[PDB]
Formats: sequence, C-alpha cells, structure tokens
Amino acid sequence: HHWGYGKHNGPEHWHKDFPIAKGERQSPVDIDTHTAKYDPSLKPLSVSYDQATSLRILNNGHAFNVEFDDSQDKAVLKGGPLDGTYRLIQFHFHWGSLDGQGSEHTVDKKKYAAELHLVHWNTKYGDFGKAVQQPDGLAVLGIFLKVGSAKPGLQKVVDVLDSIKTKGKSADFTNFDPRGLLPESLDYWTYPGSLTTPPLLECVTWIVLKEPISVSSEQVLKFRKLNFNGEGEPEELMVDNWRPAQPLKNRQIKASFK
Ligand SMILES: Cc1cccc(C(=O)NN)c1
Ligand SMILES: [Zn+2]
Repeated sequence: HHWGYGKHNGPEHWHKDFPIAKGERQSPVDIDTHTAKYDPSLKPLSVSYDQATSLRILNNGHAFNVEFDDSQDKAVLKGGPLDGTYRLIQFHFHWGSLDGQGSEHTVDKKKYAAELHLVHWNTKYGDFGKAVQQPDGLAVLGIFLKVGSAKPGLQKVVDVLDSIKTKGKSADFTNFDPRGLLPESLDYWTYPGSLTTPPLLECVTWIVLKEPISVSSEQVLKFRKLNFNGEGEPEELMVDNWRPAQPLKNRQIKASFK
C-alpha cells in the first residue's frame, strides 16, 4: 500500500495515513472569481529566474520534477503577497487523461487540462526541510495549461520524457529556462494553503496566475505516456495525478487585479 491516484489509494484515502488531509488549510481550492477580492496592497509579482540552474528531471512515481540548484539566490520569487525571498527548488505538473480535466485548482469550477507548480522555499528558514515546518515556509506559483498552440519553452521538457518513463528514473536536465513556461501577464490570485500531495503540509502561500499558458495536444499527449510504475512492473499510465478541490473553510482568496 502506498498513496497514489488510483481507486484504492487516491485522494479520498490519503487522510488515513496523513490526517491533515482534512485540515483547515488544504489545497487545491476552487477559485470563485466573484468571491475573491481585489487587494490594492498586493505588490506586483517579482520573478527573478535569470540565473536559474536546472540540474535534473526525475520521475518520482506521481509526477516528474525538474530540480534546480537552490544553494544560492539564483532563481527567486519576491513581491506579490510575499515577505522576503523564496528560492526555486523544483517544478512539476498535474494533468488529466483527457483535456477536460487535469488541473488541481479550478476557476469558477472550470478544470484546465493541466497545472504547473513552481515550488519555492523561504530563505529565512535556511533549507527546504526547515521551511516545511513553518506556516510561511513555501510559495508555489501555479500556472494553468489549456490545449491550443504549442508552448515552445515546454518542448525541451516534452522531449526528455521518453528517458524517464518509469518511477525512479532520472536524467540530466541542465540549462532549462523556466521563464519559457510563463504567460504574458503576472496577475494572480493568492490564498494560504498546503502541499497538494502527501504529506499535505500546510506551509504554502499559493500564487495562481490568472492567465493560462497554451500547450499543444501533442505536448500533453506526451505527458500521458509516462508511467506511475517502476520498470518491470505492470504498466500504469501517469494520468489524472491531480487532487480535487478541497473546502475553503476560513480562508480568503485575494486578487492582484480588478
Ligand atoms: C514538495 C512540494 C512542495 C510544495 C508543493 C508541492 C506540490 O505542488 N505538490 N503537488 C510539493
Ligand atoms: Zn503540485
């Protein structure tokens, strides 16, 4: 037994091994655009990725992570709702078996084909492990994907997936520029939440961009050829690796735009 996204180990089961699954600050949520409030005190998001150093891409059995060197302030998120400096450590995606589902956050109940998560940790806590013991330890930039024209800056990711088909496989993945995954606008919604995977820790300032990026059908098709399983095990396609919306409870979603 291990947590996953199948019928017997999927999101409705996670609370048995991770009781915080039923906590007060869980993610993702539905973003109700008519309840989120414009906050004029929010600052523009500051994305400083010019010196980003990607290292490796890893199939971890539930998604693929592109990992970055976080030993210095090489790729950081500042501003927006944040106080201080958050260092990029990895990004990954969530996607569906079909174009009509795949995102974790929803917008007025709309599900996008996929969702990108760029995970950052607050440098005042020194490392990622200590950051995930804090309520302001992490900032995750979430970006929706819709199917349309291809995303050129995603193609290098797509093209290496054949080399990390199964759980535990990794490949060198240097000189990848995450700026090629951003939309034009950096307007966003923000709310306090959690990791959307076990251990579901409630450490995240979520910053979800309003504007989706467009990726081609072929690009997301290649995501769906990955495997949850390890090599030599029965093939289980890596699809529908998203957690559904959780109760908002006593939280407010703020908008950077009106
Ligand atoms: C390890 C970590 C930290 C923050 C967010 C996530 C996530 O988006 N999981 N799907 C994962
Ligand atoms: Zn995620």
